[PDB]
Amino acid sequence: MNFGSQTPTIVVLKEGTDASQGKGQIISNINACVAVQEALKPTLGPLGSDILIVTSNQKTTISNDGATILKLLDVVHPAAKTLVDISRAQDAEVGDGTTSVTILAGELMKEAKPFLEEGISSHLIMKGYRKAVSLAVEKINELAVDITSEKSSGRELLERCARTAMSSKLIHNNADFFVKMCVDAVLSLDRNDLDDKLIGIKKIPGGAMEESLFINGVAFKKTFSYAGFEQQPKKFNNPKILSLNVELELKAEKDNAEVRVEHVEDYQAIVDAEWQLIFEKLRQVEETGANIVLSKLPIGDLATQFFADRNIFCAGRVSADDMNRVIQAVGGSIQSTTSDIKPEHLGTCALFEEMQIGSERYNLFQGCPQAKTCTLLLRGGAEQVIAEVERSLHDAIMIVKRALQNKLIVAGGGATEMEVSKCLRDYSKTIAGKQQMIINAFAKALEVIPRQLCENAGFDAIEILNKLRLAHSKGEKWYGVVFETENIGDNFAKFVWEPALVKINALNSATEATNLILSVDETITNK
Amino acid sequence: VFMNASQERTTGRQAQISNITAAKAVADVIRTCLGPKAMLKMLLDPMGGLVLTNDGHAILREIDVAHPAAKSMLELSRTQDEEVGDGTTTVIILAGEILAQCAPYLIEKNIHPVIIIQALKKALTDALEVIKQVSKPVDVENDAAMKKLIQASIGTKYVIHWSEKMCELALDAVKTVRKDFEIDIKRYVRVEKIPGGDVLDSRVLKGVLLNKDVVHPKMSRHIENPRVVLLDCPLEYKKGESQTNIEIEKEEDWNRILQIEEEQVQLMCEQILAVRPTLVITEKGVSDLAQHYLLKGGCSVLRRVKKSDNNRIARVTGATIVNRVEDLKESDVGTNCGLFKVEMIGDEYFSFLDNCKESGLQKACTIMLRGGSKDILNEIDRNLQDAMAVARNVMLSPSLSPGGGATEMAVSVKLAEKAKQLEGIQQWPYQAVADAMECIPRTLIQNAGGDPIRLLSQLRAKHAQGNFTTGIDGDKGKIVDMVSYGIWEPEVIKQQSVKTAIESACLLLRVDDIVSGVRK
Amino acid sequence: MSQLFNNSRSDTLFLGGEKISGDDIRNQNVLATMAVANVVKSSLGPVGLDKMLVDDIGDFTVTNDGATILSLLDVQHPAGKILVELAQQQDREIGDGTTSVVIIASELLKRANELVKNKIHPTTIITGFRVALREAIRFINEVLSTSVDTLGKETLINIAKTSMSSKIIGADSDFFSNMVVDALLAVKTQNSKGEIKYPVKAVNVLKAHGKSATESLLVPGYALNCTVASQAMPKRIAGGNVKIACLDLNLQKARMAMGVQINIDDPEQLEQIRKREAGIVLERVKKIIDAGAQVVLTTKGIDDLCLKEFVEAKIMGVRRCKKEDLRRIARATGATLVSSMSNLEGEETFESSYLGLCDEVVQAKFSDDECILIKGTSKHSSSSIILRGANDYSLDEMERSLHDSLSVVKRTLESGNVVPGGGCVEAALNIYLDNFATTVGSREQLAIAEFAAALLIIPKTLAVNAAKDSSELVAKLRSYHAASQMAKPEDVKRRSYRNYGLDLIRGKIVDEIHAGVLEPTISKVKSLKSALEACVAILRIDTMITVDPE
Amino acid sequence: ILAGELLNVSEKLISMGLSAVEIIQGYNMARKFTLKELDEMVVGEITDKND
Repeated sequence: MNFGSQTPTIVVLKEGTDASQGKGQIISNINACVAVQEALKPTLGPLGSDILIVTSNQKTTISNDGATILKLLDVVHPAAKTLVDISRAQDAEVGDGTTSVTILAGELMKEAKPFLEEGISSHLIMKGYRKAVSLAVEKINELAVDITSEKSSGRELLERCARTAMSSKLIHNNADFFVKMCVDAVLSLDRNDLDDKLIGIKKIPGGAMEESLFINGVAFKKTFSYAGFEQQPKKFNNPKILSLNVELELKAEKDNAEVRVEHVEDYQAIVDAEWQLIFEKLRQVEETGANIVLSKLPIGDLATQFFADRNIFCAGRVSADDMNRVIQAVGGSIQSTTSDIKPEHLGTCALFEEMQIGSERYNLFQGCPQAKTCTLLLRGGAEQVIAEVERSLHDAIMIVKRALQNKLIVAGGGATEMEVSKCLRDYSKTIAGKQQMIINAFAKALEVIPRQLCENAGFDAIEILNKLRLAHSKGEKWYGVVFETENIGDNFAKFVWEPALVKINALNSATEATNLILSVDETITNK
Repeated sequence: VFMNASQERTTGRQAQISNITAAKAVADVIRTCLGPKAMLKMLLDPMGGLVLTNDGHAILREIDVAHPAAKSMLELSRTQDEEVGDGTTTVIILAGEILAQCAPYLIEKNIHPVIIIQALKKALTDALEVIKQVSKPVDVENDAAMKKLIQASIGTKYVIHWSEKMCELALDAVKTVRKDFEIDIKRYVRVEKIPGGDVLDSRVLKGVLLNKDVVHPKMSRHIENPRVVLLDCPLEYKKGESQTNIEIEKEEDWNRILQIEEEQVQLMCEQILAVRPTLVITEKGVSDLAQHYLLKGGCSVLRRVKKSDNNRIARVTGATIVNRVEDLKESDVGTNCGLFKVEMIGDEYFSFLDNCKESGLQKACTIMLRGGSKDILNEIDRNLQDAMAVARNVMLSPSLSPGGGATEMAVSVKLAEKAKQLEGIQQWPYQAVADAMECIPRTLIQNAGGDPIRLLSQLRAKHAQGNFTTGIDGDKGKIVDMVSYGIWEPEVIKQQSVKTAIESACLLLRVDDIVSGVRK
Repeated sequence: MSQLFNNSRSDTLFLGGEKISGDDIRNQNVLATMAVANVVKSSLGPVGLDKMLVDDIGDFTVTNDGATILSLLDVQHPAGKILVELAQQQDREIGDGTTSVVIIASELLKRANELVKNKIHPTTIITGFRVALREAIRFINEVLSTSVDTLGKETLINIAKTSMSSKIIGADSDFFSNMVVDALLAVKTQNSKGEIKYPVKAVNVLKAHGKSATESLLVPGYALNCTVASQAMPKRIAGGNVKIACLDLNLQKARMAMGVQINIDDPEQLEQIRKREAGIVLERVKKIIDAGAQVVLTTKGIDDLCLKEFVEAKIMGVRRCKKEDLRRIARATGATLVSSMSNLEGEETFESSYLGLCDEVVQAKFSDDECILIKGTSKHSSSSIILRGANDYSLDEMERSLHDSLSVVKRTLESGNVVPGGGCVEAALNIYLDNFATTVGSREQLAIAEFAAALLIIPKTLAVNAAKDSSELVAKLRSYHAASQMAKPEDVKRRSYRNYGLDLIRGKIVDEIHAGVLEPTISKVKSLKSALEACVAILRIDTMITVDPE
Repeated sequence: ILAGELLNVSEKLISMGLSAVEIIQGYNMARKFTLKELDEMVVGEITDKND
């Protein structure tokens, strides 16, 4: 009945597919998250250390926060990708505490290790975390104090919150000059609409960081500078800024048009006709009195030759992201038809000057009180320092960006995690069940953030936590660790403040990331 | 890496599932080897021979099975053979079904194995009492009753056509070896085979059959009353433990060295002639010089004999093995030898020693077998070892158990009745034992070609009302009683089937993880 | 848990393998510890299950003992050999607690490694373990219970059933309980001027697979595994006062000393010299046969030359056997073992005092194997146990199952004080160390508090293998033990609790005294001391250095 | 899950010698009786489907 010889057994899954189930698969999934956490443990805290990572392309990238660190390395194991998603979600939504979210998400899996070794299955463990995360969020809202109750100034509110994100970066020593920049950057933007593309920082190799400047204008850099450049004055008083989406060229990007002329005399007309068509659009620009001409598409030679005698500056090949940043501060908006240009579409400014830095020339718009945009020009010795300060100011502007929408004063530096943990221990005493050990482990898992603060500072973490629990016995809030005085105390007197979106999203992301992997007892990988 | 470990570690419930599936495949091969209609299985050994038999013992022995759990089923074959020798196929089929039928759970119920093991120990105790109640004792001194008892294992073999002749060979072989309690052993039973001939012409002859012709032409091949004396020492000149290293100064000393070697062997021959033995058997080689002085006195010389045959010769003629020729006396000389003859067969010579048959040491006998080929001889020899082993159980254990699958089905009925009365958490493992006991009589129906649904349904109903002897008929596949069926089986065979199968199942249930290729 | 390996520095060079330092060594030590630990976690407790190991030759080994499992595992990790040799040290000395000491020492390394990252110094961690261990031993002496008002051997019967649990003999432990207790009491001897000691392995273990394990017969005497030299010898000796001759002298044709070279100038001397070679041996056997010895034991093989006189004299011959087995035969029957036959005088002689005495000597055939059963010894009693099973692999497990039961009963009669088993001590040592270190406090309080929770791995692992709820049983063990630690020794009640718990069969808290599960106090002590030295040696290692082989 | 257990409960049926022909007729007649009994057990009949 058989076909021939012997027939081997057919494996259900495809040959080469790795599949394992049971409690041993979850332990392997947790150890994958803990191993990733080991790299981000010393990075937590103002004294944290940077991580140097080189990819397969030999591209050097240095980032202190855990959001970019996980982007450089290519993650394979599925459970380790969960810590990458919470880092990118925390970065896009807020951008602060991306490292602390990974520390909390991995610590919940670490505290669940002795629970999985027992007879408790992972389904009952997730129930304690889902119940404790709901009460932990309500505690943060109760500890938030409105800033308008004291009737303080709105400018000084954004300054103290910005200096907090400057910690752990290279700005901590230079924060005096640098904080005064980003605070003035968010005030230029509209309070109703805040944009991260308008605050985009250009990378300028060379220079010093303290030599940076902040001006409400923008800089479109340069591309070619065709014939007629360097003769035009680079310093203007009150120029009229004009922008054009139409390309100025002589038969370049236009589609091929077959021209058939049956006469010799008629051939002389079509030659001079192209000269009249190009100079017609150029003449209509001079009639408006625009001293600055910008375009997204390249600029022809005859164009720059026309504006060379009139001193009008013209620079093309500007990116669309830069032009959309220019149209906001210049008032009226791009008109791609030269005959449809109207006087109210032109821009202005108090001063215009083009200066060269790092062997590169930049056109700087100055004296724009009505400008709703801003620019940031950063310098430095290494090119990696520039990328670090840019990402440092990026997360710093997000602090004052989210603060204008909702103003809430929340403790930071280990002060919030210790206060919420004690409120959970008093609630766990009345449970009298399996959740009693889970909530106590959840409150103990929240202490991991103050751990790396003292460990990276050189002081012992055992004596500090003992002084906290004795101090937190009586009613206290904002009480936390202070690195400068070496003694733990009230952080409210230290003026260090943090937004509420950092602590609320950190508890919800760590619980969501922990319950996702613990609910998977088997991993199947094909190919 | 760490130590020698990991690779693919099988853990959880799939480790026990792999142990159940692999052990179940062992009984599926010999599943057709049970019953009188059972087929045959041809085995191919790496040595180049051939093994064709229906006995699950020889089938599972030569087959090489590589697996941690499946090899434990291979060891159960020698458990039934060495202790009894009958029922090797039944134990493997039963033990293979018990593991599957008694423990499908932990795939579903998630019942702990030890909890099931505690129920298997109580099920084994109750199963022994049921067998003792359905067992009717039989007289061991009845020759007509022993003939139908030996035919039990014969009905499933190829010798059933000769069963009328086969029971004559098995009854006289066990009765002769039996010594008066009544302990016998097969080490004295000779398996020697004769190629060719007619099976009806084969008969058990007392004495030892030697393959060696007489050494000298003048040696008498016909003796009325042979007198046998066994010698372990060779008739040649013994060199000694230490070198002699004779220093010969004069030429007359060297000739005396070779002259004594003739006289020294002659001195050992003169001491043998004191008892004038008609037949002299030497364990080692013999010189051509010693045979002359033995021929002058009437002694007979033979080829060197293995140690195994020397013990059987001493039992037949009552002789005592005498190593020292000087200590040889008339008391150790064997007597009462019926006939000494040599018959011509093309392959080899054959020497016959007959016993005068007329308490003392147990007598020895050889079983002559005339087959159709060399492989047929090996099949009947395995059939005789299975048939003669049945007579050993009835003599030591006069109790007689029901056969034809009636023993296993009678236990399954009693286990189902006590399963509802026990209740508790052990009711499922205890009731599942009865489902594994009814698989053995179910195999008899599948091999006969009947419907197991309708036959086993009426078998359980007629078992309570009718009698405990009701069983499945092998040939007709009908419902018959073992009283009118005329064939029965000893209880020792049924007791070894229940005990070995249950005790082996408890070993495989305790397996947690499996790691292969650790080290040697 | 180690990723990216380590960057090799060119400024640091050493011959052989690379040198790894920092927290990576302690992370690999725990990783190598949990590898051998997870193997014995599933084999612990009556609800536990053993594992199988393949020898690559097709043969396997099924045993519940953690010592044999770790012995078959050759660990290439340097710190991994400590836990392997710890199990071989555990069963050799005490003979019990082999699986527990591996799991206890594993949790000590897992918790201490987490404490090293807490920045507390390892020596302070080690100091916390040693101070807590000194007080834990004092608590063991307070919970000791001396056997009193017990009927017969029930004290040793209930304790022997504890070691029989978790093994294949656990279901048959009811029948095997009386065989183990009576085995060590028959070999009872006297030494050290009044001190009672027992031999190890003195009880012979014979393997015959057949019938059932519950039918295993207990022979009132020693049994020796050997085959008879000549099949014409009687296998049963009738009559009492059977004389047994224990001899190390073989009877064979022997060569003269290699320093001798025989040179003869006459051919006539070849007859007497060759005959005398066999005649010298005849003088030794002749005086033994005339003494009436029924059974003659011999350490070395005997040629058929001297086996002829044994048949005529109806004397049973014996061939090569284990040397240690023939010693206890002569001591039991009264015979004196003779390495070389000689007398104070220059003439050979044989004295009747060298012959043993017993009731009978019989050879019984179990399956196809034949062994001698010596019953009714005279001078000293003896015993033997013939194990029966379905296959030889089950008999290999029953041997280690029987050998472990002999070591527990051996330590039971040496110290009358016993402690309750089944996770009762591990649960009692937890709360006793919880109130401890609260007075000293300071930094050492954290290291001592983790040592108390480290002993909780034993009771929690037992509930996992039972497919039951562990948190329900652990919460009960902490409920009864905690509140009763402060009790004052009057008004009773109180301490009547805390002495029992963690029953895996019924999943309920029941009294261990009525249950019968008990453990000797010797198995509890020296188990934490050996586990401490295994933890201290591994914890103190900052850097591992591997040298490539030449 | 249901289709996988229907093949698991058939393990005992085939082991007893029941042919696969009569097994198909057993599930077909049992499936028709199952669908007819599901209507009488419905207490949740609702005509709203709006609120």
